[PDB]
Amino acid sequence: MADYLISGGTSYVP
Amino acid sequence: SYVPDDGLTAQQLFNCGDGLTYNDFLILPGYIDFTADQVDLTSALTKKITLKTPLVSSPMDTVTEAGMAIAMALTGGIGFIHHNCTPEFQANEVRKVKKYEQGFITDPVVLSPKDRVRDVFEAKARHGFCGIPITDTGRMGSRLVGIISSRDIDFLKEEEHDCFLEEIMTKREDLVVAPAGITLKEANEILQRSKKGKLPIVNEDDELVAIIARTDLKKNRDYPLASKDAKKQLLCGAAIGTHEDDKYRLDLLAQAGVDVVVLDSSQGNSIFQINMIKYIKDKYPNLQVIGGNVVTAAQAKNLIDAGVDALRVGMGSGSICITQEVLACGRPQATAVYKVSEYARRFGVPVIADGGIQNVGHIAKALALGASTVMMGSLLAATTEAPGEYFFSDGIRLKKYRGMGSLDAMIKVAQGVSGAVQDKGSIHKFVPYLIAGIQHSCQDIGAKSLTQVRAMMYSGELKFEKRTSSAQVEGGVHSLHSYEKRLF
Amino acid sequence: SYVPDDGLTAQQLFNCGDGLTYNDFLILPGYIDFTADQVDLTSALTKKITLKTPLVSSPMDTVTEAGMAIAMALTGGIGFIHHNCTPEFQANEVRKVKKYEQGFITDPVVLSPKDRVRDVFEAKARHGFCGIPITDTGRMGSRLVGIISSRDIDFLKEEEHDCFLEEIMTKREDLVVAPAGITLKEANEILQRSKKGKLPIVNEDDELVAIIARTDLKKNRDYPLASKDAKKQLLCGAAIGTHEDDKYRLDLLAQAGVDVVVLDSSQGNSIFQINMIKYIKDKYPNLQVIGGNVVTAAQAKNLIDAGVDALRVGMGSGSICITQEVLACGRPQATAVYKVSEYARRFGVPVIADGGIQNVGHIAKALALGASTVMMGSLLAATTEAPGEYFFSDGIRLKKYRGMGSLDAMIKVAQGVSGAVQDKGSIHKFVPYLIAGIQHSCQDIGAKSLTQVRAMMYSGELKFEKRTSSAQVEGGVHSLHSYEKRLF
Amino acid sequence: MADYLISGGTSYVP
Ligand SMILES: NC(=O)c1ccc[n+]([C@@H]2O[C@H](COP(=O)([O-])OP(=O)(O)OC[C@H]3O[C@@H](n4cnc5c(N)ncnc54)[C@H](O)[C@@H]3O)[C@@H](O)[C@H]2O)c1
Ligand SMILES: NC(=O)c1ccc[n+]([C@@H]2O[C@H](COP(=O)([O-])OP(=O)(O)OC[C@H]3O[C@@H](n4cnc5c(N)ncnc54)[C@H](O)[C@@H]3O)[C@@H](O)[C@H]2O)c1
Ligand SMILES: Nc1nc2c(ncn2[C@@H]2O[C@H](COP(=O)(O)OP(=O)(O)OP(=O)(O)O)[C@@H](O)[C@H]2O)c(=O)[nH]1
Ligand SMILES: Nc1nc2c(ncn2[C@@H]2O[C@H](COP(=O)(O)OP(=O)(O)OP(=O)(O)O)[C@@H](O)[C@H]2O)c(=O)[nH]1
Ligand SMILES: Nc1ncnc2c1ncn2[C@@H]1O[C@H](COP(=O)(O)OP(=O)(O)OP(=O)(O)O)[C@@H](O)[C@H]1O
Ligand SMILES: Nc1ncnc2c1ncn2[C@@H]1O[C@H](COP(=O)(O)OP(=O)(O)OP(=O)(O)O)[C@@H](O)[C@H]1O
Ligand SMILES: Nc1ncnc2c1ncn2[C@@H]1O[C@H](COP(=O)(O)OP(=O)(O)OP(=O)(O)O)[C@@H](O)[C@H]1O
Ligand SMILES: O=c1[nH]cnc2c1ncn2[C@@H]1O[C@H](COP(=O)(O)O)[C@@H](O)[C@H]1O
Ligand SMILES: O=c1[nH]cnc2c1ncn2[C@@H]1O[C@H](COP(=O)(O)O)[C@@H](O)[C@H]1O
Repeated sequence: MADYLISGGTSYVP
Repeated sequence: SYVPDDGLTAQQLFNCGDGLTYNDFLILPGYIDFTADQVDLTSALTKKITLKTPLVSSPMDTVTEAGMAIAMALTGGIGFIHHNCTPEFQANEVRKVKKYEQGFITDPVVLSPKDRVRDVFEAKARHGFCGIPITDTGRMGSRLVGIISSRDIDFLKEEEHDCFLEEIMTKREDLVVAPAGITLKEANEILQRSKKGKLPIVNEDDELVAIIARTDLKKNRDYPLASKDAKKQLLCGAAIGTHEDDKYRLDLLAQAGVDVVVLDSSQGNSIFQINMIKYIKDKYPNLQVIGGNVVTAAQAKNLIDAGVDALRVGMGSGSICITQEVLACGRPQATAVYKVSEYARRFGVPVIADGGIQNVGHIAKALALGASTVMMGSLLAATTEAPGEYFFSDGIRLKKYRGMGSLDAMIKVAQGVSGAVQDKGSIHKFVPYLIAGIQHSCQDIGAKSLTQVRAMMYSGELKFEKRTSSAQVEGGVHSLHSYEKRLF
Repeated sequence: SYVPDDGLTAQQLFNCGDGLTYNDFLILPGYIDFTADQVDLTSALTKKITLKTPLVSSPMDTVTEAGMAIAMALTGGIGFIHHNCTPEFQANEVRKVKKYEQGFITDPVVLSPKDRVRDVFEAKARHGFCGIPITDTGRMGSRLVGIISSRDIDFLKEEEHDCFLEEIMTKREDLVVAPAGITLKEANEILQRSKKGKLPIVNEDDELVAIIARTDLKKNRDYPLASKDAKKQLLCGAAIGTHEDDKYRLDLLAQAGVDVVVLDSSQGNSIFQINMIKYIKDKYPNLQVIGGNVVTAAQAKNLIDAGVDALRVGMGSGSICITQEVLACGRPQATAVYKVSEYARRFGVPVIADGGIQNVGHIAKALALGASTVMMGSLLAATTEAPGEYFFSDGIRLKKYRGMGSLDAMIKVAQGVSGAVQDKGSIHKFVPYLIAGIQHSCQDIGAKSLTQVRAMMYSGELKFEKRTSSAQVEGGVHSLHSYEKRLF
Repeated sequence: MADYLISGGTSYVP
């Protein structure tokens, strides 16, 4: 869909 | 495995402090294990609605209108319709694109049966076509009477006798009309068994609504990536300003049913735009807004906290901008797409790069840096369905192209320039080359999807490299006497 | 009245011996009592066949073949097809222009209903239409059965499965037909009141002898002056050489039915031309020939009494011609078209002018110096109907252009060059601009017909004036930084 | 027509 579709998975990890 | 560390990852590249542009770095290739067509370049525009292709036009008066809207709608993207006009004008053309019925041709003209034939004589050359339906009162909301054609009114020398159209054409006796809500190929079957070149459609109450043309059904190409909504109308957005009277614009637009709006400005971190997001997000909760323009993470934060759903990144890097030459603001936007999208992925917000694009390489380097979709203004200018019309100059076919802050659009200041760019043809022939450009680029990068090429960039296994000026003179065409550069 | 003698008449202006060309002199105006549409420009091509416009095409391999031949004959002009090809090629293209419009279509292509629909596919690939008749035996001399048109085969995926022509055709009885022994006016009134498109012609015994089309009448009202003969086809011409094997080229054109033929040469006054005209006038007495090139009256004499029916003048004076530079022969064009015409009107022989025409004003000056029609080489090339195809170079779209005397068209010498010239669009929107310019020039001169302007020239009424070099660089565009000229 | 259509009328007058 959409929120997955930028990067996917855990997706930030500072 | 081993994977030697030759290259620069993105947080190593864009922390050296230099302002990098698109033709200043490039992407190292990697392992490929799939063929060219089967990479699916599905990208997002906002927090809810997604696209098949990551292209999207820019909202200027000179690039995007209803034709550009329908075209980029059906070829995968969206277009945004400018606000350089009256509100009812923009509402009228967003209503023109929003229905469109995919090839069932829209806005027919109509005559009364009392009407004469010099009017259809002038309207044949005013518009171009010949087949016109007729109702009782000569308007769309009336019971059907019949149809005319140039096979009906050609060779009659009685045109000044106040001709009455009941005594001319075929009313109901040879008439065939399909039942309403009929599909493309089934109605096409009705035409091709009917041996008749024009087909009205009526409801249960005999009201003409829509209409076809026969010659279009010889090349009714299906567009499999068409980007149309839950009620199967095309995704199509618009853009409105920030000055207070645009409330009367956007409520008319929401009456017309616009689903994404863009709040364009030179730089978007105003109280005006933040208060207008606060004005929108309590009145139209299903409507989704595009904020902009932002180049830094600070004005990215100060918009996304308000409730905006996607950022439009990049000021001062237009093809027709002079706001770095005048307002001394902006930043080189290949740094801006990274340092805004790095903040924008924290909150689940897609970002939209605009300007600086003049080839299909730059859109690949843009959306590999974290951009979800790419707004193009000059590269999609000088096409067939761009507004305005062609004029030859120096022997080169071109049509004019002009910026919103350029005072040929508007004491005030100038933030743009007016000019012209040579032609490109219609974009049904042009943007599949752009899709193939993304497709071969993400081929050699080594990712099966744009979502995972951004996932490869933020992870670190996708690695960039700096490029110097004496390497940029070497990257293009060099050491030839005369070259001819044909992209497709 | 008084009418002061301000100016120089033609016989005063061309016996000075100066090598005057078109853009070296110009025409003084006179009295006006009419409009631009009111003047006709029906001119003569040969001693017997006349044209509605004086604009004929050139016989080169890069300006005219059947495409510009039909497209210019539809305008009112005429087309010659170059002899730089195999004779069967020039034969089937001169049939193709002699086709594509008939009235009473004698012996069309027709089939028997036993064959399949896959065959009419390559028949349309060989003819370009699908409005085909069907007879019982198969050939034209057979009993009428039915017809099918372009509107029947839009739903067959099967190429030969259930594709027998018997079960898909309109019956014989519900075909609007007309008996034989009919002329064409009540035939096309039956056709236009049928609203059915085609009209078979039969005898009392249902034997199909002819067929009528409707696109003929579409072209009739779309092209109201289009130079058609007694059998109502487009008149056409063809180029031949002058060697001995060209006798086999000419009779192939003669069975094809060409109406005029031009003797292409670098220098007309040969034994070869007068011998082949003597070879023609006993074999084809109704066929009329064009003989050239001539530039002086002394070689006009021994062509007119040989039997040449119109003269094709001008050597050394083309856009791609260099024979003044290599062979050092010829003369300037305007003093040629004055003196050859002034000799030729003694014997009632029309005269057509070649070369040097760059714009509309050269056509008006050529027609004012006694020429009957005007032949244009580079001004007509690089159009939509020119043969070859477009190609880019530095972004200006253009088309290659190349003469016979250029060695690329062939130890021989070169009398021409091969080059290129930019596009001027299709001619259906271009040569009406030339007709409008000619008739505006005849308006400013003061003659409501080209017969009248040539009578005013030879009578001494229409008088000219010499123009110097500084005066002719004053005539165009000057004294400004930049400009673009749009003509039509 | 062409015998008339070139000049018309007198047509030479030496
Ligand atoms: N690279 C880019 O993306 C870029 C850069 C410059 C300009 N532009 C385009 O050119 C246009 C000009 O930008 P603009 O925002 O300055 O023009 P504008 O008409 O939208 O606003 C004019 C300026 O007045 C102020 N403003 C905003 N709302 C106001 C309000 N209610 N009352 C008083 N002042 C208000 C702002 O400073 C604004 O810049 C824009 O439409 C923009 O799309 C684009
Ligand atoms: N401004 C002009 O109109 C112009 C000027 C120069 C050349 N051209 C073009 O150049 C083309 C070819 O040049 P060309 O006219 O010299 O070709 P051509 O057909 O006349 O033959 C070339 C030479 O053969 C000679 N010739 C004629 N009949 C012959 C025969 N039976 N046997 C042997 N030789 C014979 C001719 O005298 C000529 O010198 C021409 O088709 C013409 O269109 C045009
Ligand atoms: N089927 C057919 N009919 C024609 C064509 N051209 C003209 N007609 C019509 O046939 C009629 C007979 O022609 P004429 O009256 O003898 O001569 P004309 O009217 O000067 O010829 P046009 O200018 O072509 O109309 C014309 O009035 C035309 O209306 C044609 O090409 N095909
Ligand atoms: N249909 C048809 N046209 C012919 C024939 N012979 C010559 N023509 C000429 O070729 C021209 C082109 O034919 P068109 O009628 O335009 O072909 P189309 O567009 O498919 O339309 P229809 O054939 O009438 O269905 C006609 O106008 C005729 O003047 C023939 O046998 N059949
Ligand atoms: N009622 C109509 N309303 C609007 N446009 C029409 C209409 N009918 C035809 N057209 C437009 O004109 C284009 C060409 O369609 P079409 O050629 O079949 O019409 P036509 O009546 O047959 O005119 P013509 O006789 O010139 O062919 C269509 O793609 C369509 O855009
Ligand atoms: N729904 C229809 N209902 C009634 N008559 C029709 C219908 N469709 C076609 N026709 C009739 O048959 C004729 C054929 O229509 P057609 O579309 O072929 O003509 P056109 O619009 O002028 O375009 P063209 O002449 O180029 O074919 C019409 O004049 C009309 O009389
Ligand atoms: N004299 C005629 N009388 C009755 N019906 C005819 C006649 N001529 C053609 N038709 C019928 O009308 C149908 C359509 O033929 P038509 O002449 O209209 O094709 P067309 O419109 O010229 O093709 P296109 O649109 O490519 O120009 C035919 O299949 C045939 O059944
Ligand atoms: O008038 C202007 N002044 C400065 N930038 C503009 C103006 N009008 C449009 N732009 C920007 O230029 C972009 C067009 O991209 P480009 O023309 O391909 O460089 C738009 O998306 C806007 O962000
Ligand atoms: O190859 C050639 N060498 C010299 N003259 C030519 C040649 N081919 C055609 N011509 C002449 O040049 C005319 C066209 O010249 P233009 O109208 O000035 O382009 C033709 O009608 C011919 O008479």
